[PDB]
Amino acid sequence: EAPAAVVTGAAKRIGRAIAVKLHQTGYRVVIHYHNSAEAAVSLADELNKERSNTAVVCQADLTNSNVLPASCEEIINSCFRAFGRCDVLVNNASAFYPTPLVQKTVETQVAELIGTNAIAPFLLTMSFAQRQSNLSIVNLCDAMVDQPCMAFSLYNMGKHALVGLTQSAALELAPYGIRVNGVAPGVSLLPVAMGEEEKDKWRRKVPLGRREASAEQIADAVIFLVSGSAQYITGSIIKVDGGLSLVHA
Amino acid sequence: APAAVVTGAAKRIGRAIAVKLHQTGYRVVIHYHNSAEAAVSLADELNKERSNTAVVCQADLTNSNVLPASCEEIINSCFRAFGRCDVLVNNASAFYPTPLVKTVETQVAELIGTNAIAPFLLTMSFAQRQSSNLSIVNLCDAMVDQPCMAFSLYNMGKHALVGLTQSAALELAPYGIRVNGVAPGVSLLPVAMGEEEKDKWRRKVPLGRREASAEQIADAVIFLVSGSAQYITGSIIKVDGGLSLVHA
Amino acid sequence: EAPAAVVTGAAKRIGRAIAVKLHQTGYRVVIHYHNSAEAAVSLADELNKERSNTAVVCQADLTNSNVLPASCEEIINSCFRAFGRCDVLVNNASAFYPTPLVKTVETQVAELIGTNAIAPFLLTMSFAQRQSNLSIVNLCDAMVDQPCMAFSLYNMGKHALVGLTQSAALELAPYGIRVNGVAPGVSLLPVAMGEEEKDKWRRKVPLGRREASAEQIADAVIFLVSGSAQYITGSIIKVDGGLSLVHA
Amino acid sequence: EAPAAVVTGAAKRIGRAIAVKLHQTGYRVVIHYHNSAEAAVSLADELNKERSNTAVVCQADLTNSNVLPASCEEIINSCFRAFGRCDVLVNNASAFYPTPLVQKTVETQVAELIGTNAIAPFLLTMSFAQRQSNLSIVNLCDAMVDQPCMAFSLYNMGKHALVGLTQSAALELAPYGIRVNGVAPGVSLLPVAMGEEEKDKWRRKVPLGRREASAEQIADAVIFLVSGSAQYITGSIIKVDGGLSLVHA
Ligand SMILES: NC(=O)c1ccc[n+]([C@@H]2O[C@H](COP(=O)([O-])OP(=O)(O)OC[C@H]3O[C@@H](n4cnc5c(N)ncnc54)[C@H](OP(=O)(O)O)[C@@H]3O)[C@@H](O)[C@H]2O)c1
Ligand SMILES: NC(=O)c1ccc[n+]([C@@H]2O[C@H](COP(=O)([O-])OP(=O)(O)OC[C@H]3O[C@@H](n4cnc5c(N)ncnc54)[C@H](OP(=O)(O)O)[C@@H]3O)[C@@H](O)[C@H]2O)c1
Ligand SMILES: NC(=O)c1ccc[n+]([C@@H]2O[C@H](COP(=O)([O-])OP(=O)(O)OC[C@H]3O[C@@H](n4cnc5c(N)ncnc54)[C@H](OP(=O)(O)O)[C@@H]3O)[C@@H](O)[C@H]2O)c1
Ligand SMILES: NC(=O)c1ccc[n+]([C@@H]2O[C@H](COP(=O)([O-])OP(=O)(O)OC[C@H]3O[C@@H](n4cnc5c(N)ncnc54)[C@H](OP(=O)(O)O)[C@@H]3O)[C@@H](O)[C@H]2O)c1
Ligand SMILES: CC1(C)N=C(N)N=C(N)N1c1ccc(Cl)c(Cl)c1
Ligand SMILES: CC1(C)N=C(N)N=C(N)N1c1ccc(Cl)c(Cl)c1
Ligand SMILES: CC1(C)N=C(N)N=C(N)N1c1ccc(Cl)c(Cl)c1
Ligand SMILES: CC1(C)N=C(N)N=C(N)N1c1ccc(Cl)c(Cl)c1
Repeated sequence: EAPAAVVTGAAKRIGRAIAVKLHQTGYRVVIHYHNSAEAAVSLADELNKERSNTAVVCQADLTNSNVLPASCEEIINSCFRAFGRCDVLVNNASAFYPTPLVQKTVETQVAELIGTNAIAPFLLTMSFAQRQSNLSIVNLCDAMVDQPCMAFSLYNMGKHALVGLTQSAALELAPYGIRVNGVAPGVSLLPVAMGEEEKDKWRRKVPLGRREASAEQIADAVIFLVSGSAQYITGSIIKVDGGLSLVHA
Repeated sequence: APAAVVTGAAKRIGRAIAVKLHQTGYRVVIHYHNSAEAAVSLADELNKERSNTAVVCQADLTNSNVLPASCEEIINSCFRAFGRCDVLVNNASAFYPTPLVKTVETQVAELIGTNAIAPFLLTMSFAQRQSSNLSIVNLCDAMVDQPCMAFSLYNMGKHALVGLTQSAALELAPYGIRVNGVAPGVSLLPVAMGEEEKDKWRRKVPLGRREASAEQIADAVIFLVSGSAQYITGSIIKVDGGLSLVHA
Repeated sequence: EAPAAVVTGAAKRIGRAIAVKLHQTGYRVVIHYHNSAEAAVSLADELNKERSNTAVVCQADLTNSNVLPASCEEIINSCFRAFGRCDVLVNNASAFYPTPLVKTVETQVAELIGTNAIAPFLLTMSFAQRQSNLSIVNLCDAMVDQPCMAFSLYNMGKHALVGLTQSAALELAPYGIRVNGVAPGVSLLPVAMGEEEKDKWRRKVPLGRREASAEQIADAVIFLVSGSAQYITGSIIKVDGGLSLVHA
Repeated sequence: EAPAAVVTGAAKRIGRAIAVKLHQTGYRVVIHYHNSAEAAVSLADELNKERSNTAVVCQADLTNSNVLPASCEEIINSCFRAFGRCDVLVNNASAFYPTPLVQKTVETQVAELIGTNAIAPFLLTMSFAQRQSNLSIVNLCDAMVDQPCMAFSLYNMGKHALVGLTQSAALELAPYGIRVNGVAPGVSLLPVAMGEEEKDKWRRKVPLGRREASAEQIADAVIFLVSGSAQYITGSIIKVDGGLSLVHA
């Protein structure tokens, strides 16, 4: 009787915070992960301790390939196998690294950056829709998509395609009662790899508070979009960026 | 308890907004221009729920030499009644055609004054008077880039209000004041509009083929003023059932 | 006969460059000015010496007031009086100064919203009413969505001018009048800016770390009025050397 | 001393008009094609009759695959081999067909729609920049990207990704003096098969003239962007759509 959600890349960081807050709201969750098996299992353990049989894990690589459609079908199928329904998909998983235009193969970079950020969402969307009373999809977009980081072409291309998907799917799935929306963080949890001085450089650019968003702040916007308070919203992308996208060079 | 000002609050969307903030625990100032009876009826409904948590304030928001003083008075009414003003919702709006091919300058004063200049002056007054969670929410329009034909001045006004939203979000962020917008598509249709005409619009909406309840607009407002939106500023949330996505 | 154009604010800087390039393309021009009488007359003399009877001046304050509609009518009528026709309108004149949220404010509203938005609207109404390759070009701002802090009213004006561009393109398309915009980023820097502050801006521009020349801005105007843009309406061409793509 | 340009999908329609107008402007051209060899050769022969040794053809499938990077390198290399320089790249080739979310494999659809519309442009852009004065790239985008055709999600995703490329590449290449811009048609040349009654349905929606753009009208915008008159323009997309994108439902 409790609705169920799939969250991709949910073992750590923003996707973990989304899975936790959906579970706190009443959802049963599928915690998708690729490499972070220990974190995924530990989160499912923590959730199930709170309410038994309310969390499962599902491992998959969301790089594009000729098997990606089956992997995405398997993710959605894992939700139906565990819970008998699938009410919400959150497309959160994402690869991010530089792809300079001027001096892994480039075809691997294309498969990873465009696959994870764009093609996997599209196939997860297809599978979600095909397998189908408050259904909705939330794509994690990027508030800085029109002011991109230099040398991040392929990532930027994938995030723009994800906006395209959010709009196209919102239009096509509306007659089935499925809403499709986005949440677009600016700087939220910074990369684990990034040094302290660079982290502080980013934090100082943010108008509202000179700090990054917490993962929970991003999750809060996802919660709103899946809620009954958003039943007329589809095709919308909510920036959660403390004003960063409004700041000129 | 926090306190909110809602302009144009006597009817329709603004009334739904004031009702929902009140339900969330806000004390409210119900601003009205011509709708005194309706404003007082709403304040009566609210104060019967919790005594002395709603007051009314009359003002014309047409631009003129006295609009700054009227806008300062609206904000002051909140501080006098409640001792604080945490939320401003700029909801009041005039809407009618202004074909390119009332004098045109009265049309300017009404369309650009209610939809843009009054919000600007209320924003300045709200900011100047300042655990708190301060925010402004501007009622925008989801169809701003696919405008209704012969509605130039209305559309100009709504574009100006997007500019205010962004400029104010940036300038007031250091003060902890967030500024955001909600952009309805087809919501409560204009009383005048004929029945067949309304139904024409409803059929174009992807989500359900009907207009948004005022309550659906209010729900987005309530989110943006909430602690669940504390990192959000300069954002405009469309609440249009997908209508802006639909090509000609 | 040669076609004729009106350029507002055409005495100096970008508006002069536009008028010169339209003249070089074969147009007869009305050089609108407000305060810059010596500059306007000097430019008109230069153009008339190149080709007799092809430039006149027209003085007008474009601040909003109850007489602005008549002033806008008069500018358009000056072109028909001098040249028998008016093919192109370029809305270039603009006021720009800070209006912090924390002259009277109503004067600031009349000047910044008047010159940047209402006078373009009324000139557009007058141009259309008085009516082949007819078009209007509005000088917009590439940084509208990433505004300078404390410039709310200027940003509101330039957003309203985007609305006008789109609403007018839609409404005037059946009359064969095209309406487009050109959006500079950093072009001619303000005369009063010191070199150190000018270099701060230059260093932000990806394409050559320099501001646009006035001629570069005029080239885009010339394209949009030309027969090579005969299907373009409602479009705003950024001419900003990539500045709008640069994150904080 | 004449500059040279590559135009992809140049044998017919818009790409053909672009190649013709570039040639008229004084450019030597590489006419890329995939299936339309007779038309490509016929255009090259016409152009060479106008001025000898000013046009060559280059065949390539721009579907994404292991070999697509080498193909795109070869297209750029063809221009340097023929003409000793490559000044202008126009990414015009595009696949277009529906990909409904609800009921070719779907991964073939991904490789064709996302490869032609986005990945090939990226790889061509990489190859163009690596091999390097008025250097510029022009991407043929779509004015209706934010009000998409129902059941065209992958096409829409590909065209949004191309906007991202246009912006990301403008920023990254601006230090090399390479400008990157787009031209976004609305309704231009209608599909060959389409009945007049359906073509008329589209034409009647366009505010400016109730007609589609000619190919030559699209080409005139490309010619402006590559010209000395656009030397400060980069990262810009010029809609050429007769007001169609301003029309509400
Ligand atoms: N953090 C920010 O400031 C920020 C800013 C803008 C946008 N966003 C967007 O918000 C979302 C959450 O951001 P985040 O920083 O939490 O993300 P993240 O830590 O960089 O990545 C989220 C997860 O994506 C999964 N992932 C990566 N490559 C994968 C592949 N080939 N197959 C399957 N899964 C893969 C990883 O799972 P495993 O660990 O299980 O391998 C990873 O933990 C992302 O879509 C991001 O682009 C975030
Ligand atoms: N309804 C929709 O479908 C829709 C669609 C798009 C955008 N919106 C936006 O959403 C907001 C609410 O829409 P709505 O349909 O509820 O609005 P509405 O009924 O047209 O008007 C709201 C109130 O604004 C006040 N107002 C009008 N002119 C005024 C003036 N000169 N001075 C002071 N107040 C004045 C009136 O209050 P009094 O009655 O007291 O005179 C009016 O009741 C507006 O900003 C509108 O532009 C609504
Ligand atoms: N320069 C840039 O970098 C840049 C950047 C973004 C946008 N723009 C836009 O491009 C356009 C040209 O810019 P610019 O720097 O050449 O402009 P500008 O020098 O600041 O102003 C152009 C003219 O506007 C006229 N003007 C000012 N107030 C007026 C009033 N109350 N009534 C009538 N005319 C008035 C003045 O004419 P008189 O001298 O005759 O009084 C002035 O010469 C403007 O629309 C501007 O906003 C420019
Ligand atoms: N026509 C319009 O109304 C319109 C509207 C919006 C946007 N646009 C954009 O404008 C551009 C030109 O439009 P158009 O109507 O002239 O295009 P089109 O005729 O549909 O296609 C252009 C050419 O693309 C090449 N192409 C298709 N699949 C390919 C593949 N797998 N590998 C290599 N090349 C391939 C084909 O070349 P071969 O014939 O040699 O196989 C075809 O002749 C396109 O980017 C299009 O998306 C056009
Ligand atoms: C965290 C990281 C890498 N994860 C993904 N998948 N996508 C991003 N956009 N990320 C990012 C990248 C750069 C910055 Cl400065 C910040 Cl705050 C975050
Ligand atoms: C409600 C009305 C008139 N009131 C204002 N102030 N602003 C609008 N945009 N309005 C509107 C106008 C047209 C339509 Cl079709 C619909 Cl649903 C609503
Ligand atoms: C030149 C100036 C003032 N003139 C007007 N009317 N409008 C602008 N936008 N202008 C501007 C303002 C700031 C900068 Cl940094 C730069 Cl380069 C230019
Ligand atoms: C010509 C076609 C198919 N070719 C490509 N590559 N891309 C498009 N956008 N095309 C299109 C599609 C639909 C319409 Cl209505 C019109 Cl005018 C044109």
